[PDB]
Amino acid sequence: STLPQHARTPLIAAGVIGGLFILVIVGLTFAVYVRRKSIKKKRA
Amino acid sequence: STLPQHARTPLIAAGVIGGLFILVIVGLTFAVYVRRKSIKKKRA
Repeated sequence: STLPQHARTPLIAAGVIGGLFILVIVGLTFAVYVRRKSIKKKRA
Repeated sequence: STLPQHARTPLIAAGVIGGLFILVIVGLTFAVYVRRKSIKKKRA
């Protein structure tokens, strides 16, 4: 019915933040894990 | 600082939901995009 004190947009905010942050870790984790394999691998 | 009228746990909730949902799409999108490449490729 009524509204809280000063609820701007926490719900939605957290939503976009979670998806981004979560993706930041996973994404980087992938690019990092792979890089660990590349270490000046000579091949003639 | 304080809490709204009666908000159980929307903030945190949305957080976990976003990361999961967002991950669901991205994850599947990857497994799907790749599958599009595999079309019963015979190799003897």
